[PDB]
Amino acid sequence: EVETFAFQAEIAQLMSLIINTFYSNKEIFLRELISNSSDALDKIRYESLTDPSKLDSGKELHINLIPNKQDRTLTIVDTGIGMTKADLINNLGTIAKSGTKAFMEALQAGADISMIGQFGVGFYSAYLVAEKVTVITKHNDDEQYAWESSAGGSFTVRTDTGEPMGRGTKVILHLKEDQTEYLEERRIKEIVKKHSQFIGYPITLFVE
Ligand SMILES: Cc1ccc(Sc2cc(C(=O)N3Cc4ccccc4C3)ccc2O)cc1C
Repeated sequence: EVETFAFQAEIAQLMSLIINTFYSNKEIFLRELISNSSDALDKIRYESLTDPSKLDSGKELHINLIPNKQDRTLTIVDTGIGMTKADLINNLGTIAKSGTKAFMEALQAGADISMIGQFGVGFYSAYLVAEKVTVITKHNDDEQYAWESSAGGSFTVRTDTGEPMGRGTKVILHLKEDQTEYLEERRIKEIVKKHSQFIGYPITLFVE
């Protein structure tokens, strides 16, 4: 059973701006998603210090980048704390509202789209390169969920019956047809070294 939700108006406006504005420096999406993975990994590691059983769902803390040219997907997998249903359908949108308004106002003051992560809404930079984003996520003591959106003001959430993840988040970027450079080994490596050089978890770039 699939539930369909409306983005809050401010977040829909942000996604439209990301999709419609001319902006050539699209590669920043990868830094923003890796940063989110790193923050999620930080949090499970921190919480496991007072409750070690939180690592029963998996002790390894890492980030994997997986291109698939046949499916035209770039997938980013981490074993961080994951997201609850409440995060997905209600609570993260509430935090995104204030960040979006601030980011909007910064853009009119002369800020650049690459600063999106300073306003806590860097995830939506995925829409610089993806026509559809599918997010599989598993938080301890909650179900595995699949979040999905092709923008247009709505997203879906369902309980996911695919391959169990144990714990963490998997962001599946269905790339636009003119954005397949982000499937190339040399290009991904270039971007990670330039923008994500000091991330404190092993990042593995899969090849095909
Ligand atoms: C709603 C939403 C928000 C971010 C993303 S992208 C995204 C989210 C996560 C995740 O599970 N997090 C992020 C974070 C930072 C701090 C603390 C805890 C947690 C949990 C990890 C990697 C990502 O690339 C996707 C969606 C669907």
